[PDB]
Amino acid sequence: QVPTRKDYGSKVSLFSHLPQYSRQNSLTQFMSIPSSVIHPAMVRLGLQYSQGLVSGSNARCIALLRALQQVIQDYTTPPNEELSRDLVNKLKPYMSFLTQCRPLSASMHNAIKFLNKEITSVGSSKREEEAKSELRAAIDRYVQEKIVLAAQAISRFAYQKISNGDVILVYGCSSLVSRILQEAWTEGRRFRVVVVDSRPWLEGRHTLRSLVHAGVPASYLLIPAASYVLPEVSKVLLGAHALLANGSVMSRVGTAQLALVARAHNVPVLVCCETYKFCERVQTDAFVSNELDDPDDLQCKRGEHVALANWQNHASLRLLNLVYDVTPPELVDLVITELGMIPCSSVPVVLRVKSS
Amino acid sequence: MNSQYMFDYPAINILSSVSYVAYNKFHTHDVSTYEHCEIPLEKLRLGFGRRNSLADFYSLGELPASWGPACYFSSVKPMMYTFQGMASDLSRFDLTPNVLKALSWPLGIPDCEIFSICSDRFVRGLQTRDQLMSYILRMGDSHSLDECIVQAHKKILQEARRLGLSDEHYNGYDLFREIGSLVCLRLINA
Amino acid sequence: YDLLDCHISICSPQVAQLFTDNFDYQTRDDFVRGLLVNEEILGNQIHMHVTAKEYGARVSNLHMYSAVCADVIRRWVYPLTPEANFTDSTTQSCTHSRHNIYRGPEVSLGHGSILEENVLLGSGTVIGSNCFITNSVIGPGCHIGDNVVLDQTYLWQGVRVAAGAQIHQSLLCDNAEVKERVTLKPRSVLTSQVVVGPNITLPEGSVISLHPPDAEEDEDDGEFS
Amino acid sequence: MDDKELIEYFKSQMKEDPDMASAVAAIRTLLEFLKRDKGETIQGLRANLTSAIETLCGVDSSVAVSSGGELFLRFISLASLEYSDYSKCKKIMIERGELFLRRISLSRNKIADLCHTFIKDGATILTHAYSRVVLRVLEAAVAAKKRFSVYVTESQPDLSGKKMAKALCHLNVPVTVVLDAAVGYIMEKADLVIVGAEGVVENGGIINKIGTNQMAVCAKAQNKPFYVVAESFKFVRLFPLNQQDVPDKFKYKAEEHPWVDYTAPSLITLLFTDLGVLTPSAVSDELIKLYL
Amino acid sequence: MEFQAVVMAVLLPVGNKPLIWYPLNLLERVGFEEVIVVTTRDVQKALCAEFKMKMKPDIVCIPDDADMGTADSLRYIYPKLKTDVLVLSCDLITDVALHEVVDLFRAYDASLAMLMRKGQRDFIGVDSTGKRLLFMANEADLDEELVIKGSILQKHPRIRFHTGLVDAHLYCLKKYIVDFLMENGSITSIRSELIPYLVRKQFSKSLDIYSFIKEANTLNLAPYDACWNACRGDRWEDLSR
Repeated sequence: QVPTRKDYGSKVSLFSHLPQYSRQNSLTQFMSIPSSVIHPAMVRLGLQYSQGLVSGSNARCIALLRALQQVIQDYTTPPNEELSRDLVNKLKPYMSFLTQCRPLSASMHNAIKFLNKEITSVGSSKREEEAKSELRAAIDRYVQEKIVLAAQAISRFAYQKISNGDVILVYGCSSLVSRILQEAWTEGRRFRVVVVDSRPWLEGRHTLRSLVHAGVPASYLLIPAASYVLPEVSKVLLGAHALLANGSVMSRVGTAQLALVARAHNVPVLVCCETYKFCERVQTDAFVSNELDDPDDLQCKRGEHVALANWQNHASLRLLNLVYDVTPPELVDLVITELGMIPCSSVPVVLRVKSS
Repeated sequence: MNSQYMFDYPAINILSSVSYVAYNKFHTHDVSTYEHCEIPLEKLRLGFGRRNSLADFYSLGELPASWGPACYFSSVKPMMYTFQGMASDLSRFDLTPNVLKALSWPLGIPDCEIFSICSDRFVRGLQTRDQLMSYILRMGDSHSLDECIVQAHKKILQEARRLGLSDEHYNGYDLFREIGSLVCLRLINA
Repeated sequence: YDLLDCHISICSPQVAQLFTDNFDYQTRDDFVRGLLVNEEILGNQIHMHVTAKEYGARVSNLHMYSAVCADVIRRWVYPLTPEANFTDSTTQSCTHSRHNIYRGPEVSLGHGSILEENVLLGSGTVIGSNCFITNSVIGPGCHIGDNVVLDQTYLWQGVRVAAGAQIHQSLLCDNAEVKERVTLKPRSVLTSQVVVGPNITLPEGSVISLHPPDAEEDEDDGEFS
Repeated sequence: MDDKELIEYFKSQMKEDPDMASAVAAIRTLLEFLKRDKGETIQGLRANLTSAIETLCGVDSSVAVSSGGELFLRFISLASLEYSDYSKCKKIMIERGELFLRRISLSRNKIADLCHTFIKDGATILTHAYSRVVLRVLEAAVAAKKRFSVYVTESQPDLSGKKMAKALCHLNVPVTVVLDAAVGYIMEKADLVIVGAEGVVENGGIINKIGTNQMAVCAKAQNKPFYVVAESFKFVRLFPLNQQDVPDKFKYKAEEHPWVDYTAPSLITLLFTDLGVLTPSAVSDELIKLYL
Repeated sequence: MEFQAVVMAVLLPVGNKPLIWYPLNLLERVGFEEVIVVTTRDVQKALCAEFKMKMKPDIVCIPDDADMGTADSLRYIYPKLKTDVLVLSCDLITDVALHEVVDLFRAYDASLAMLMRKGQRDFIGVDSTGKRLLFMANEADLDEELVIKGSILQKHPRIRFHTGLVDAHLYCLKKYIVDFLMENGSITSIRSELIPYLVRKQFSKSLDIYSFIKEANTLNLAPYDACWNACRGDRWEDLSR
């Protein structure tokens, strides 16, 4: 069976229960090249996750769904067995291996649950090719209606709020925010954009490359200086990696800081997210459920010396690399979905109407 | 979302005919009503006000929610079109020199459907909608109904300029009446 | 191919000896190429030092001049800064504000004018009403009219501009003057007290000066001959 | 039927019953116009109805009128959802409109028969302007033989507060008129601040008279309860982000003197509608459920 | 299944143990239950019969014609190809963890993955990260000057060049590469023309080529000195195995 990825480096006592791997250590070193566990739709996606080739939550979901479409296409039933249950029992190890490579997100959790429900809903009398074709069609329809149409509707909704001559603050590399801003600028809206980035990923530069390619005037700065720029900021717009039933927002590490300082500076806060990203689980802090990335990314070269070079040789020293955090609902003024413009407190209501 | 609710969807098939289908759900774009015909404003934007001279709307990228005789509170300030009598008289004619090229417009190939549309015995009900949109669909060069309306109004205005008809007298309140009046005046000119 | 020639060299008296022996050498590039083609005789290996945390450039043309001015205004060459006053002169005293709006003493901004960003104003300047100045540098003692639009331009000392002008990406030397209803296209140049007549729009590539032959056009009260 | 006749119908319906809410009169006008239209197409109904909606909104710039018009049009769509034929549709329109009108007529008494249980005996009541709903709930509380003190602000633009003071003295209730700038000075002596609502935004905030927001903020500072009463038809699919975001068609025509302010749901303890006592999230839930 | 191990031979079971056994064993070190070998016919199209005396897990052998290069051998064997291929050579003695090389073929979804070693005439140039090679040429086709396009320097302004590196003749290749090989008979050998063609074709939905650098072992080259060195190092190599 698949081995277990070795935890790298000591961890903070408060984060002892969470795993922490290293990008150098790849699990494929202990797996057959002609993948014998199952066909290698596992390994491509697992390597692109562990090595961080794909980062965006929507990108991760799309890649996972394409890989699982390949899984379904290559899958064949065993004799004297039922597809509707054997498929899920076989698919569970895929999820285990993918979690081993990198912990899953809420969007992928929802996708897995939806596909498991679809497989269960498949009858026991229909033929194999029909079942495979309808599963692929269901995956395609899910992708379409839950990403593309949702993004278009959210852009149409957000076009109302974006007024002329205002300043909009964004954070990180989020496809939804970039598309919203580009489409709004297309419709003749004239405004500025302020980009806030944070170490060590520094993925905010991504959206900057978009904004200049769209001709939008822009500004760029690191997270700590946000308190300096907020007084001239008129609106704050943030993408979200997930929404919880309590109205809190699970997102990149700096989101809660921006929300808190914006509230302290009396600035409205907008959170744009798709309905499929809504998650039923709840939490009150980033300690219970998070993901610790490779701490080696924290090392930086200032001058001619790297302070954290031999951090392993100091027993007392510890490094943490958080990737997610929770923003309390009371600091959020909007959730922009295809269903419309809702408050955070109405997040569970959507979960009720989309479930049936 | 009360503006986005539309009852009948004009599906487009590409001479350039449309088909209205039962689509009773909220649309992704604002939908305007003209002569009981529903036009999705995918390319344009909803506009308000009772301003005359419908060209005043799409000049700003807008289009009224409702206008025409089908609306008791039309927002284009209706007028009279005191030239439809000869159109009604000639409506009973068939497709059959200078006369043929006079009615070669609008499609460029001579036809007589407009006079049947502009006939006195024309009650603009549900069943009469389809061809009209198809008719409009033949006018413009686009794939959206609102863009076809705009291009048809441009053609009407520029020919009215060509024949000198004092466009302040031609506000575009009723498109088919404009078409009939212009065609009849061109026929009588030669 | 990612390097930029800062034109800075550390040299030994051997460089002077090689120059005084090799008569044909005229420029640094000639010396480098000659040494790198004459390898075996007088080997004299050349070494390189690459920096990535500090700024260095050499202006050689209007393109480089504009790029360097834009970088300097945007504090790319810190500690060197227009408000730093590294040369202890009274005139270049400046105050730094949001959006890199550098203001000297006695600027007297007019009502309705807007300084958008990356703008430096020399001392003694006068600005009209509803002006829109962006990414430009205005020398000391200038005078600007009302409703003037300046984008990426560079005005030296004593330049006078009439109201209603539109100026983009051009350069105006000292004591130049522009009349009303005049539009300057990008990359234009005005040199040494040339005054552009009213009601004219110069083409894209428009370099003018008092001296007839070198400048594409020479004039003092117009652009048509 | 012409727009003018609609205007005099609306004005007469207002004048005959001063106790009737503006939205109720607007809905009655819309129903009567639908009753005599002689249309044939549902789309023709929708165009004329919405045009009359903007006509009445021009006549009266209140948020309640626009909310009632939006509710009316959504009711039209709901009735036309499952009726392909038009005559059956129209008859169902008429009958459901009669039911809707009678229910909104009884809505005020329904709110009164539920809101009065929160009035502790001997407590102090604070109110902003002349709201008929708070007057009705105070009448209900008095009917239950309860004793309480009432403070009312003057509502500087138009002194409706004095009119409410007169209407309350008509019921033999201890009432005191206080300046609009003394709310904080009175906030210490209050026990619970009940106020009517001109309109209710998506998340539970209230569109109301211009002085409401400062009173809500002061009450939140003193941690006193803050109750708002409104009817079902005052719901609307608007969502300002702050006072500036409010549409200008509601602020004015009703240096600068806006007639309208917005209060965030975080400063509201509970809402009292004919559906019951609601948290601010319940309004958003109802609006979501109504529009599929 | 998506890798089909393919072994080229155009060899001789020289040494303490048969030469062809050394690479084939590596295949059974990591999966690879089945393997296709192509033998020579210029000497005799019967070396498969001699090789059938081994004791490998499972073997498939196919004869060839008298004159046929590696690309020609792939052209002959294409009807037995259904997915991506892993071309090896009989003369190759190494202890490389193969999982590295395929990782370049896996993670980046490259069109070609190769193994290249620090030897101890042909120029290669990789990018700064040392994974994606950008240029490669030989002194045979270069007179005096090495030419680099402007576009590649625009996209990659820092190229690291290697000269003395030795190929291991191990390549993970995609199926459409084999289809293109079908489309054109102008290709006769993989190393001689095919790889530089793809390298140049990377810059005209694009082509990705990656090479992994090793520092442990080479292949038993044609010269007898390489065979002697392989014999000397075989004891140390087989001590672990």
